[PDB]
Amino acid sequence: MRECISIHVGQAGVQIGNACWELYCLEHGIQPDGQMPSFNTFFSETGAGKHVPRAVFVDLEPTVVDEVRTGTYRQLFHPEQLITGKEDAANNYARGHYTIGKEIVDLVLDRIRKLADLCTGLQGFLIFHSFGGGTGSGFASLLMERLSVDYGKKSKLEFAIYPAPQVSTAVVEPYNSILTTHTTLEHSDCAFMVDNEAIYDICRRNLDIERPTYTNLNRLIGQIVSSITASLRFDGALNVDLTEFQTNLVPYPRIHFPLATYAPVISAEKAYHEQLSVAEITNACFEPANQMVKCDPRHGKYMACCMLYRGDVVPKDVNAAIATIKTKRTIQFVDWCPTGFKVGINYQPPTVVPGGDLAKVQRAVCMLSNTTAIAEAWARLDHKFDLMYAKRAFVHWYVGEGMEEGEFSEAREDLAALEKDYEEVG
Amino acid sequence: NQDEVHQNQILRELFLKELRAQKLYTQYHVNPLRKVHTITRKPMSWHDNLEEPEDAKFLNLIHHAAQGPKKKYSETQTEAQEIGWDPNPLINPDRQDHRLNHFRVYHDITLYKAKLWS
Amino acid sequence: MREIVHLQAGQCGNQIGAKFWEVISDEHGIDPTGTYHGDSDLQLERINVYYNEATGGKYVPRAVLVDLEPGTMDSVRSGPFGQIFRPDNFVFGQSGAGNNWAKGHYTEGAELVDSVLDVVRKEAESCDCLQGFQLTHSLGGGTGSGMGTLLISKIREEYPDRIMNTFSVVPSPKVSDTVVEPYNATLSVHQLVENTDETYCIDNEALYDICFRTLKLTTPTYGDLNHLVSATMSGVTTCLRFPGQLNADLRKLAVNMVPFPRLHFFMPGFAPLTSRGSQQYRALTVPELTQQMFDAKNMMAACDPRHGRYLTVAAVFRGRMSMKEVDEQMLNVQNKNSSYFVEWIPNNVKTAVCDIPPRGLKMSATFIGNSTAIQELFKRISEQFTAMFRRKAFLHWYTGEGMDEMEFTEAESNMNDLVSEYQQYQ
Amino acid sequence: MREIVHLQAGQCGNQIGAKFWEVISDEHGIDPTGTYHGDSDLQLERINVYYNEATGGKYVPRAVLVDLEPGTMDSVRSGPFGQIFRPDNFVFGQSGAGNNWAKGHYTEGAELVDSVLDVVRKEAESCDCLQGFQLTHSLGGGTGSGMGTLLISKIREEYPDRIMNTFSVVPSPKVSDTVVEPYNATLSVHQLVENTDETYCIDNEALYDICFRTLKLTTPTYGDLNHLVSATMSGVTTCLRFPGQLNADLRKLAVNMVPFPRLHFFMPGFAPLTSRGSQQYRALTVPELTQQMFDAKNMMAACDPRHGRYLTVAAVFRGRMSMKEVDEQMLNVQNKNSSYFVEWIPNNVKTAVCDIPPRGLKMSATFIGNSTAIQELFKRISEQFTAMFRRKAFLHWYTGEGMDEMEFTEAESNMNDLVSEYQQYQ
Ligand SMILES: Nc1nc2c(ncn2[C@@H]2O[C@H](COP(=O)(O)OP(=O)(O)OP(=O)(O)O)[C@@H](O)[C@H]2O)c(=O)[nH]1
Ligand SMILES: Nc1nc2c(ncn2[C@@H]2O[C@H](COP(=O)(O)OP(=O)(O)O)[C@@H](O)[C@H]2O)c(=O)[nH]1
Ligand SMILES: Nc1nc2c(ncn2[C@@H]2O[C@H](COP(=O)(O)OP(=O)(O)O)[C@@H](O)[C@H]2O)c(=O)[nH]1
Ligand SMILES: [Mg+2]
Repeated sequence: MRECISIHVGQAGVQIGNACWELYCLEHGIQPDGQMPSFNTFFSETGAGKHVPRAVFVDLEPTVVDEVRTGTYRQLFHPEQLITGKEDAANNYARGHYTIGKEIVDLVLDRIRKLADLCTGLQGFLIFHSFGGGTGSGFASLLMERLSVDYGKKSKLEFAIYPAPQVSTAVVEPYNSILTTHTTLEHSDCAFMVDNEAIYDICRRNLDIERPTYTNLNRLIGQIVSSITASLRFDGALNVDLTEFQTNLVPYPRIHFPLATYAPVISAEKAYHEQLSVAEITNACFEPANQMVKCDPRHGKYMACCMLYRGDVVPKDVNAAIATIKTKRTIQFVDWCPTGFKVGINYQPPTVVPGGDLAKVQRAVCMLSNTTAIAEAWARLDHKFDLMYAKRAFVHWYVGEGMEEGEFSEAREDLAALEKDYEEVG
Repeated sequence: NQDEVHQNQILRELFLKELRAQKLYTQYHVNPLRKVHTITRKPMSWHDNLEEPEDAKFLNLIHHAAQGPKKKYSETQTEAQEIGWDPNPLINPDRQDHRLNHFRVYHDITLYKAKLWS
Repeated sequence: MREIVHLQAGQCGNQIGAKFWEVISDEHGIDPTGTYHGDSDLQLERINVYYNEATGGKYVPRAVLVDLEPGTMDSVRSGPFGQIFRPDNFVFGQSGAGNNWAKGHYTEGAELVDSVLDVVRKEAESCDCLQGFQLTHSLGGGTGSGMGTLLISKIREEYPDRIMNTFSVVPSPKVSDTVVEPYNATLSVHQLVENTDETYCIDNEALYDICFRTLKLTTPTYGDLNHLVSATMSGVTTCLRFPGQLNADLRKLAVNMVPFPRLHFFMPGFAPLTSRGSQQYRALTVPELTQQMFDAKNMMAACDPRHGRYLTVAAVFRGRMSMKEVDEQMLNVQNKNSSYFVEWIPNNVKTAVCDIPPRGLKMSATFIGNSTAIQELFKRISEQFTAMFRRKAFLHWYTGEGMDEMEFTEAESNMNDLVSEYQQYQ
Repeated sequence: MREIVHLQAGQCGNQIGAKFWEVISDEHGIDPTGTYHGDSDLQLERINVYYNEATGGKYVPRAVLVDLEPGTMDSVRSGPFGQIFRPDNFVFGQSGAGNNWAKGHYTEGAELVDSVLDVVRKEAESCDCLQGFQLTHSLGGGTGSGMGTLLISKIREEYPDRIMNTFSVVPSPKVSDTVVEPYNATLSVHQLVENTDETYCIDNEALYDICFRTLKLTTPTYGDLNHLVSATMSGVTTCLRFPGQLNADLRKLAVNMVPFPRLHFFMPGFAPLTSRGSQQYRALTVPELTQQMFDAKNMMAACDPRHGRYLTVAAVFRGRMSMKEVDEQMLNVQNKNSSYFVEWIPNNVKTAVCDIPPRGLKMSATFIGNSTAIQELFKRISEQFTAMFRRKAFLHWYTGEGMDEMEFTEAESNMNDLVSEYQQYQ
C-alpha cells in the first residue's frame, strides 16, 4: 500500500516538514495529539491507537528542531525521529560531506531503515533540503549517495532550495551549490529546484500580502506537495502515482529537472470577483510571470508537461483546455513530442489552513513542465562560480576541511556538460 | 622570592574587603523547568522507606511547562509559533458524509488484502 | 552545547566586560544576587551559553579577568554587578607593565601565564562542546596590548579549531594617550594577524564622535562608551542565544567573512542610535534602520569606507520584521553605490534574523563589514612607528627587558606585507 | 562483632584523638554525660564498634591514652568531652622522653608497657570479634615516635591476624621544631615497615597550606588541623559503622591496596574543602568533588603525586548518590591522566558508597591511595639523617641509653632498601 517517507534535512527541511505535516494533519483530521476524534500513506498506527508521522527531520543545529520539540506537535512527533547534531557545517559543503557527516550517518540510516521496516510497500522517498546551507548540501549529498546503494529501485524525489539569482543569504553558497549537483545528477530520480525570489514575487503580486515570511512560502510548498500526493491519498478518475508521472517526465537519465507551477493563487477579496474555471486556471499555469523558477520557458521549448487537476473538474473541460493551449504559437514543443501531456484528475478539493493566505477554491491545478529553459540559471551560477574560483576565495576553508581542490573544477566541468546536453536537446 | 609574610596579609586585607562587600544569597530557590536529575532508592533498605512530604508548587510548574504555547501565552511571541496557532476548523468536518467528502481510506476486501500481504 | 568563555584583559577590557556582563544579565533577567526574576520562558532557554550553573538556582559568569594591577579589581568588584562574578576566576599580578608591551609580553607575563591557563582550562572542560573563546582588550596598554597576545598564541596551540574573536581597541592618532603607543600597536598586530580568526576594530575617538553628534550627550563618560560596544557584541550572539526565522552564529559569519586568512579585521555598526530630540520625530522602520546603517558617520572606527571597496557585508537583524523589506533594502543598497563594492564577489551582503528584540527596544541591527578602508589605520600607525624607530628613541625600555632589535623589523615587515597584499586586493 | 580499639600516644596523638572522639560522638549523638540524645534509629545500631556499654545507658570510648608526661592529660580531662573517657583507661608515666627516641623505646619504656598492655588486653577480651586496633601519634615525638613503636611490635606478636592502622604524623623539613627529629623518624620507619599493615602518611605542613588557600582561615589553630584529620578517620570508618549501596570495611581496603607487604604507606584526602567565600559559588555535584580531590592542593602530605605513578587509588564516598557519575568520573580520570597510573594494574581505583551523609553536610568524599610520590618523603629524611650522623652529632643522648651504633646503620639500610625496590616498581 502506497507509502512516502519524508527525509527532510536542514533548517529548510525542518520548517518545510512542519508545514507539510500541519497540512497533512488538517487534511486527515488528526488532532495535534495524533488521534482521530487515506492517512496510511503518511501516518502509521500504533498500539495506543495514535497516528505516527513517517518523517525524519535531520539537522546539525539543535535549536531548529528543539523549536518543534517544544512546539504544539511535540506529542505528535517522535523524539527518536528528530535527529540533531551539536555543531553545524556553517555553509561548508566540505564540513557537511567529510568531517561531520560520519558521526550521525549511521543513526540517520538506522532511523530510515526502521521506518522502511514499518512500511510494507514503499512508494517513494521525498527528500527536502537546500543548495545554500552546508548542512542541507553536504548531508543531503552523502545520504543520497548511501541511499542509492541501500535501495537501488526505490524512487527518491528531491525537493531543494536553489540559490536565487539576485538575492542571497550567503556568499559561500555557490561552492556548495556546484559541489552538490553531482548527487542530484547521479543519485536522484526527480528534482524540484526552487528559488525563494520567485515565490516572493508571486506572493507580493497575487496574494496582496506586502510583508510575507518563510511560513507563507512553506504554505505553498506544502500545498504543492499535497497536490502531488493527493492522487495517492484519495480517489480520482485518473489516479497518478509516482512511477507514472516520472516515466512521463524523464526522457533520458541526465534530464530530471522539471519546473513547477500552482494555480489558482488569489486572495479571498479578489477571489470574490472572478470565475475560476479550467481554461483560466490552465492559462494562469502557463504565464512566465507565475513561474516558481526565475526563467522564461518562452525562451526555451517544453518537451514534457505533467498535469494534476484537483477538485470540481470535468475531463471534457480538461480536453478543451488542452486543445486551447495546443493552439498557441507562443508555446513551443520540441519536434520529438507531438503529444507531451500527462493528465491526472483528483476529486477532493485542496483544503485550507486557518492563518494561511489562499482562499478555499473548488478547483485547482498543478503543472510540472520539463523544458530546456532551466539551463540559463545554471549558466548564471557557472559565471558566478567561475569568477569565484578565479581568485581562489574561500578555498582555504574547504582545503582545511580536507577535500581535493580538483573536485571544484570537475564539478564545474560536469555542470558545463549538463548544460551542453540541454543544448543538444534544445 | 615571594615575601609570604607580607603577601598573606595582603590576602587577609582582601578577604576582609570582600567580607565587608559580601552579601548572602537571598533564599530564592529557582530551578530550571527543563529537567532535573534523580536517583532511584533502595526499596528494602530500612532507612530508605522513610515517609517524607513532597512539594506542592513544583507539580504545578511541570503541569504548566509540559503544555503547548496557546494556553501559555495570550498573544504570540515568535514567528515559529504562528504556525498551527489556531486549530479551529471554520466549518464542521462532516467526515461521515461520503456524498461530499469522499475518502479512499482502505475499505472492504482491501483490509483483508492488507492482512494477506503481511 | 555552544558556550562562550569571556577572557578579560586590561583596564579597558575590565570596564568593557563589566558593562557587557550587566546588559546580558539584564537581558536574561539576572539580578545582582544571581537568581532569576524574569517572566518569559525564552529568557532562560540558552542561558548556559555564557553562564554556568551553581546551587540554589545560581548562574555564575564564565569570565576570566586578567590585569597586571590590583587597582582595577576593587573597582569592578565595587560595581553594582560586582559581587556577581566568581572570585576564583579573578587573576592578577602584583606589578604592572607601565604601558610597556615588552614587559607584559615577556618579563612579567611568564609568571601569570600558567595561572590563567588553568582557569580557562577548567572553564573549557566544564562545558561539553565549546564554540570558542572571547577576548576584549586594548592595543595601547601593557597587559591587554602585551600580555594579552601571549594568551591567544598559547590557546591556539591548545585549541586550534575553536573560534577566536578579539575586540581589540586600536589607539587613535588624533587623540592618543601614550607616547609608546605605536610600539605596542606595531608589536601586537603581527601577533594579531597570525593567530586570530576574526578581529573587531573599535576606536574610542569615533566613540567620542557619535555621542557628540548622534546622541548629543553633554557629558559622555566612559560608561556610555562601554555601553555601545556592549550593545554591539550583544547583537553578534543574539542569533546564537535566541532562535529566529533565519538563524546564525559565530561560525556562520566567520566562514562567510574571510575570503583569505590574512584578513580578519571588520567594522562594527549599530542601528538604533537616536538622540533625545530624534525620538519624537521618527517612524521606526527597516528602511530607517538601513539608511543610518550605511551612513559613514554612524561607524565606530576611524576609517571612511567611501575611500575603499567593501569586500563583504553582514547585517544581523534583532527583533521581528519581514525580510522582504530586509531583502529589498539590501538589494537597493547593492545597486546604487555600486562603486564601493568589489566586483569579484556578487551579493556581498550576508543577513541573519533573530526574533527576540533587545530588552527595552523593538528594532535593532548590527553591521559587520570588511572594507578596504581598514588599511587606512595600519598605514597611519606606520607613519608613527617609523617616526619612532629610526632614531632608536624609547628603545632602552624595550631593549632592557631582554629582546634584540629585529623583532621591530619583522613586525613592520609583516604589516607592510599585510597592507601590500591588502592594496592588491583593492 | 566488629570492634576497633583506639590507641592514643603522644601529645599530638592525645589532642588528635580527643577531637576525633568529639566529632564521632556528634555523629552518634552522644552528650558530654555519655547518654544517647540522638534522633534516628540508625544513629544507634553500630555504636558498639567504638563504644562500650555501661549501666544507665552510658557509653564509654574504647580507647587507651598513653603519654609519659602527666601534664597533657590534664588539658585532655579539662576538654569539652573530657569526663566522657573512663579514668582507668588513662595510663601515664612520671617523666617524659625529652624528644629522645632511645629513652622512650628502651629506657623509660619497660615500666609503662606492663600497664598499657594490661588495659588493651581487657578491652580486647571485652569484645567478641575485634577487627583490630588503631593508633594516632607523631614521628617527631619522644613517646608517639618512641614508645609507640614498641607497642605495635608487641601487639603484633599477641594479635598477628588483626589489622592495625596508624595515622602517624611525618615531620616536615620546611618547618621543624626538634634537632633529633630525623633521628627519631629514622628509628621509627624501620619499626613501621616491619610491623604495620597500613600507614596514613599525614604531614603538618600541607595542613597549614590547605587552610591558608582552600579555607582561607586567618588564624588556624591546632584544633582546625585536628578537625581536618578528624574528618579523615571518620570517612574511613563510615562504611563500617553505617550501611551503603556498596559496603566496605578496613579489610576491604587493606587487601585491595597492598600489592606487596613492604608497601603500606598511603596518601589520604577528604573532599569538601570550601572557604566561606566558596560556599556561595558552587553546585554540589559529584563531578565537583572529584575535580577538587585529584588536584594536588587538596592533599594533606608533603609530596606531589604528579612526580610519581599512582599505584593504587581508592575513593570512599559519604552520601546518597548514584554510582554512574561515580563510575564515569572514575573512568574519566583514569583515561585522562594515563601517565600517572601504572600499566601493570588496569583499573587502578576502588570505590565505595555509604548512604548516610556526614552531620551538617550533604556530600563528603575520602580518598586513600598509594603513589610513587611517597618515596620523595623518605629520601628527604635520609638527606638530613646522614648529615647529622656523619659527624656523630647529638649521639651521646642516645648512646647514654645503652644501645649500639649499629642500630642507626641497619635502620638506614632498611628504608634505603625500601626506596630502592620502591624506585624499582616505578
Ligand atoms: N524555503 C525555505 N528556505 C529555507 C528555510 N530555512 C532555511 N532556508 C534556506 O536554507 C539556506 C541556508 O541553509 P539552512 O536551511 O538555513 O541550514 P542548513 O540546511 O541546515 O545548512 P547549514 O546552515 O550549513 O547548517 C538559506 O539560504 C535559506 O534560503 C525555510 O524555512 N524555507
Ligand atoms: N573605550 C574605552 N576605553 C578605555 C576604557 N578604559 C580605558 N580605556 C582605554 O585603555 C587605555 C589604557 O589601557 P591600559 O590600562 O594601559 O591597558 P592594560 O595595560 O592592558 O591594563 C587608554 O588609552 C584608554 O583609552 C573604557 O572604559 N572604554
Ligand atoms: N597535627 C597536630 N600536630 C600536633 C598537635 N600537637 C602536637 N603536634 C605535633 O607533635 C610534635 C610534638 O610531639 P610530642 O609531644 O613530642 O610527642 P610525644 O613525645 O609522643 O609525646 C610537634 O612537632 C607538633 O608538630 C596537634 O594538635 N595537631
Ligand atoms: Mg543550517
